[PDB]
Amino acid sequence: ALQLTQSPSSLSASVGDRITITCRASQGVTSALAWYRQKPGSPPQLLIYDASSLESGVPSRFSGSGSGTEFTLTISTLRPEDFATYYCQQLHFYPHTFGGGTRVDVRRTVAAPSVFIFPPSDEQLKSGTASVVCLLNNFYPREAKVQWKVDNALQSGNSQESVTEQDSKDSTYSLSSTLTLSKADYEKHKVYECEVTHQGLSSPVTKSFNRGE
Amino acid sequence: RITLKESGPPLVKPTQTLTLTCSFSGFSLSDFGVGVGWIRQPPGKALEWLAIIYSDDDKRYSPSLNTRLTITKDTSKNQVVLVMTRVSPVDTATYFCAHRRGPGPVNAMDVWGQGITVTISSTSTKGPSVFPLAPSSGGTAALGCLVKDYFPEPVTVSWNSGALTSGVHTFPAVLQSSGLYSLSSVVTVPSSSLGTQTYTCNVNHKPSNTKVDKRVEP
Repeated sequence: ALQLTQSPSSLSASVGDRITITCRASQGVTSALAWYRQKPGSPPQLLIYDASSLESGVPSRFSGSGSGTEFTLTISTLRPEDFATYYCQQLHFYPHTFGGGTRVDVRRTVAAPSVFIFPPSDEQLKSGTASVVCLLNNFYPREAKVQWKVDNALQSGNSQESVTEQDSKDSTYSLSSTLTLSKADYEKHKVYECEVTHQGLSSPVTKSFNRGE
Repeated sequence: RITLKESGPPLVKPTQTLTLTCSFSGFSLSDFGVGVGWIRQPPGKALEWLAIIYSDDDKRYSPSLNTRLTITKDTSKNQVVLVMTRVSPVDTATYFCAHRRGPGPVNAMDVWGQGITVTISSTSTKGPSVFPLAPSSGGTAALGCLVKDYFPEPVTVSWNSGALTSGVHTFPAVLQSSGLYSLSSVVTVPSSSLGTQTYTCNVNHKPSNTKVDKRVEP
């Protein structure tokens, strides 16, 4: 199947910056490529069509170029409303595939996360399940790694996490990861560890607690 | 002045069939080369092309979903319908229908509908259970509430009846394999205030007429 690869997948920039994003197709698609901007909670919005045509009503900031397998989207002077996700789409070969997208966020100084670990409540244990949560508060950049351990055992497949939208005043992100275990598993072990990796940490930090102590 | 709007049930069972309708105006699917397509987007991912239909009644589908998708059009009512069979939780996403100009401007989907959110779960309307996430010169301690096992979205969380807003982070919910949602809401506060100030999250799940006030402390 034809593949459309967007680079970079993620990009941090500032208002007034000039950025150019790319979309490459595994096979020639002539000029059948469109670029869209998508603000969270809204549908995609056409910016450029036919590879280089500026859609009517779209600000002069945007421009596109390319043909065959190479395509670019450039924004002259990034505006606050440009912090969003952009997608490219090829309509030369069916199915009309979309790229994986490129996330453009507000750049700010690197900030390590404040990490907190929370044991499950006695109230919840009665239900037969134990939820242990790890909070990574106000960090930047967005990329972060959370590793769960129970008595030195790496946990895999039993956790879920969610991240907040970039803070409008802080430009930071926060992340919550929950490790789910049966009440039995929880009572059977003692040390619960949340290990976090992030550019702002010279080394990974581990927050933990002992079910007993 | 082209407009399109998606409609259909926002909830569908893990084996049932999903039926969506796209109502449009400002153009006719009888014109030349005009098309109406469907694009989906799971909350955690990119856009995925589903299918498109043209005036010729010609249709094209995602190869991978070809045996699960059926798209039709009704000239008389200006509507396009998409039928997705054997849905599963992985199909929960926002579905958009869009317009494609006829034969240039044909190389894009110029106008999009607002999109409709479709959740795939075999779950019944259930209120949440609210658990505490207890905290413990220096300052800033974190505390919060775990709002677990509710359905369907959404739920609202406030702190101290809205008196506390600074430092609050309410995370988007995650749909668990159980088909029930779970989200957490936290707030950072000065460690020194733990001994005096009181903190309680106000949870409200309208769908189930469930309101819970959860006092949280060390």
